[PDB]
Amino acid sequence: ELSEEDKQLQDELEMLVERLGEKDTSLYRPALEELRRQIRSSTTSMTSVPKPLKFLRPHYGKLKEIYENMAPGENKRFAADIISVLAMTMSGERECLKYRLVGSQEELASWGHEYVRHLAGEVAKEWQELDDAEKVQREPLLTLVKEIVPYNMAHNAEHEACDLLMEIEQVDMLEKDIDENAYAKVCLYLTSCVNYVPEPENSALLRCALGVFRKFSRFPEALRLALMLNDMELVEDIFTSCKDVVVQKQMAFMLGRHGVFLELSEDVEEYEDLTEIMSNVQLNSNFLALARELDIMEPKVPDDIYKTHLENDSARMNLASSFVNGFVNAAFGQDKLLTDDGNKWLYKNKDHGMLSAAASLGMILLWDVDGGLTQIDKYLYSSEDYIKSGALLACGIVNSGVRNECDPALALLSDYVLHNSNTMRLGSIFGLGLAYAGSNREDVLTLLLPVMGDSKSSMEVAGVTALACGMIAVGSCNGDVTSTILQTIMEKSETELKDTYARWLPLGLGLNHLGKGEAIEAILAALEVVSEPFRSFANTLVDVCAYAGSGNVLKVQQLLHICSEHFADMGAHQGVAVLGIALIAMGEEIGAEMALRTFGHLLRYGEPTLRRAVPLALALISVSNPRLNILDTLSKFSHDADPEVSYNSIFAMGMVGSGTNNARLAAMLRQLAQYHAKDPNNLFMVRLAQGLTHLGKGTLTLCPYHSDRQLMSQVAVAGLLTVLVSFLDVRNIILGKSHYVLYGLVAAMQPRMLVTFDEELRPLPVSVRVGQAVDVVGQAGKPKTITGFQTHTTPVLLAHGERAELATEEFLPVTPILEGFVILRKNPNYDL
Amino acid sequence: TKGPDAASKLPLVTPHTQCRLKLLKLERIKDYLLMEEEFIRNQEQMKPEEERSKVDDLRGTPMSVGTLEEIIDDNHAIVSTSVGSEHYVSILSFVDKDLLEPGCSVLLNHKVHAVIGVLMDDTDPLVTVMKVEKAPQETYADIGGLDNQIQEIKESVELPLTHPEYYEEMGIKPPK
Amino acid sequence: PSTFAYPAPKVSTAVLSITAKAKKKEKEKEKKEEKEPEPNFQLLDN
Repeated sequence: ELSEEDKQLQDELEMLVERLGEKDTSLYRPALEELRRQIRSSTTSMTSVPKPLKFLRPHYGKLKEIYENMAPGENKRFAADIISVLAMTMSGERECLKYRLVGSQEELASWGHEYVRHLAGEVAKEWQELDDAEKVQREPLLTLVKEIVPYNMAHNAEHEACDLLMEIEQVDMLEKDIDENAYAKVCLYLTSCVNYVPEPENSALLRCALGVFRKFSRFPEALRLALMLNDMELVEDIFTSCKDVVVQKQMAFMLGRHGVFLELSEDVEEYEDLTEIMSNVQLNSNFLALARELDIMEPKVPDDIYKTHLENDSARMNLASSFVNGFVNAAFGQDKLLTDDGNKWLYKNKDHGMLSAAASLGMILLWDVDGGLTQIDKYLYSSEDYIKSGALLACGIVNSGVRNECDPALALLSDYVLHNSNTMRLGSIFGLGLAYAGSNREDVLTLLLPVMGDSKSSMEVAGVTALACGMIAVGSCNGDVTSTILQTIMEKSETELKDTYARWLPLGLGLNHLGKGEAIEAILAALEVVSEPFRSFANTLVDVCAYAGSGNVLKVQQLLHICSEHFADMGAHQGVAVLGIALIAMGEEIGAEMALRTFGHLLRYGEPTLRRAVPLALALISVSNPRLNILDTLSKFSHDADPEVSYNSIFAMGMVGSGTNNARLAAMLRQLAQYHAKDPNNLFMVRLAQGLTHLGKGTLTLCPYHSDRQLMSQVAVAGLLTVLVSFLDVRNIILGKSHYVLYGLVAAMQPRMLVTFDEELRPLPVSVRVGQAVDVVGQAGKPKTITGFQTHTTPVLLAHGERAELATEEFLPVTPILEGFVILRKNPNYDL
Repeated sequence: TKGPDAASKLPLVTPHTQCRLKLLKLERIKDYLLMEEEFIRNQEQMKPEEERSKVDDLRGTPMSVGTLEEIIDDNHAIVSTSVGSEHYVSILSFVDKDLLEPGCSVLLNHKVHAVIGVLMDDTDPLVTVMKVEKAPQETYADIGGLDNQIQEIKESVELPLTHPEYYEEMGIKPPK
Repeated sequence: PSTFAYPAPKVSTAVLSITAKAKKKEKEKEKKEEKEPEPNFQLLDN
């Protein structure tokens, strides 16, 4: 029951509700004033159950009707406030919202935080239920979001504040209400919510959250988002708006790390430095610089990696020998086998063996158009000039991941892209694609145009050719290149398609359409002309390339259906389908970790063609990421009976452990070698897996994600896709004549380091507490984003999923996210 | 070595403030889960014999489980019935004369006791419930303090599985 | 009223996250895209 206070309050409210029975003059103004006080007093209190609302369980029918008759002026409105507040406790939303809509205005703050939020929900609920059929109701609701949103901004309720605007579909106002003490909370939230949000709201959020970064002059943060939307114009403005050269310098280093090039006008000061920084010429000096501090300049040899001592010269295994002396010593600037006696080494490889070995010569020395190009002066012109493709890939590979003002790739390669010999051309187009991947340069794209139409070119020349064009125009949907690809793809004949290398033609179509699912509706329309199977296959694969990293559950559901189907011309469509889920889902950690379960189900409940793709699919999900659960999953299928699954699982292990130097993966890899010693095909690739797991002695990562895993690297996602899909048929492609395709990864090959330099670029060894990154979203205050701290004296290495923070407040980094090369600005606030 | 049958933990949704970031992340987990159910169910439905069917006819139903004790000949072994008796049953062809090991739990024909199948994974129900399937939900960030105690318990049960190189590169055997 | 005698001759999963939003947006895209003389007088032989 109640007490003297409670029972009396029940009567006092009871008298007030009852007295409104008649139309007495001193019953409407007097009573409604009392309800206004008591209801306001309790509701604007601690979370105490609003005694007025608990006692007041009356019906508004009498007052709602007389509301109209009883003084439609102020006396009418007053009743609305009392009934409206009583509505929030009950379930009368439509009426509960529309009372504050029509009733007395006053102000939202006067009622109570609990009331304000409830109106927030209903306002969002009504706005969503209100379509474009009429804005007449929108102006009032829009007016409400004008006042309430400022209410949340102050009250630590930015989450509801951002949540409130997102519900309305319109989030402009945050620009005008965010305080210097709030942009971090709001800007972080949108970046975290943007990935999950579907099209097109997700795109709108990125720009808006990007905009908020603008209003408070946090320029480097605007950079990360600008690329996330993958729109160059907003990048160019920030490039232009950055009146501070230092911020200009840094935002170029993030522009470069993404592989994004914007033609810099000479009006911009330090154009060469910005051009050289953007061209990534300074990368080589650091990489060698990084090595000297780390003491890893000495090159390695295959025998030590394999550890032949512990285990209880065919041309193939020589290739695996040749490859491991690639990746493992790649980018170190010196190899002990491919630089001194190479003519001797290659001569024990028959044709395609020569191709692979020669190409590794360029990958052994990346990012040196001079040193590598000078380490490119003893083979290519071989008595078996067939290996010319080998150095041509090395020629193209060296230019991959960098841009030189002298355009070496086109010069050397062009004279041989028309070379009649089929093998000579394979290196030309492929190597060229690596060098200018994502460049989208019209010249090289144009020069690659005749390659498509050159009928004399063999299909293997063609398949690489379309792939080469795709890798250049990755993520730009280049109308000319797409047209060339789109025009070229249609002209293909049915009989010539049935070959495996025709599997590469659609790949080039997508690689042009990576990251833009809006424009791929048309591209899938044009492809419908060609007849199946490759019509359906290209449709799926083109479909996947459209949604690279979108996080679109819809496409994944669409993609999962294709894999789910149980049918040979249908299995190519399936295999690209499973790899489809891997690419689409690999943006967010929440979804990506879930795709593992789906991948696992596709293996126990899968079929021949699917079971081969799953081992590859896991490869893209966790590239350079030795998650134990995934690495274990590849192993338990690393011995499988089907040769294709055994190979793909072994390759996946190599990718997952790429550059991680994971001891367990190595020990796991070594044991497999002993198990599969008999079969050269397994032993070759298990040996290869050990090769990928030591990429750059671990000083590189093929992960396509930078910027706290947020900023996607378009050119990268092109590479992994080529090898992975090309691995969809390993025996014809991998085990066949196309050992060179493994060089497709070189596009995404990037360094992972923590070298800290002083403001003058001298290495400034700063205590950097580096550990597993922990999200700061939704954590009030200054949450620690690093856990499992292990103070390292920079330079340092960050295994994937790690973040480094400057443990000394002596400096204030220009860019908030400490990845790659960061300009540490000495803190003016710090006092010794 | 069946491999680690690790627990099955759904990813974690944080923020916890009950904000829309929370709803979206739970939805994403649900979306894939709804998708994952779709594949399991749509794999049995979309999914629409003369060698095994002959085998199952020789075995019949049911099939006893006693303990092998001696492989007398290649085609004869002595199997102890589930009561502690003995039997000089015959080893049929379909059985693998490799997995047949003294002490193994053998599947026996019911009418004419004859080794018909080797029942690996016969671990007691009393120890097969001892295995944790659904991983508990308290992450190292739910335990406050105990940084000196946690590290001591993370250098014997977690690190020795992730970075084995450190220990074997130094001569220790990971504390166990 | 008529003639007689001689007779005769998966599931869409909810995915409620964005299923409806895509479908409601898809419909909008759809809008953008946009015997009295019978037998019983049977002429039958004997």
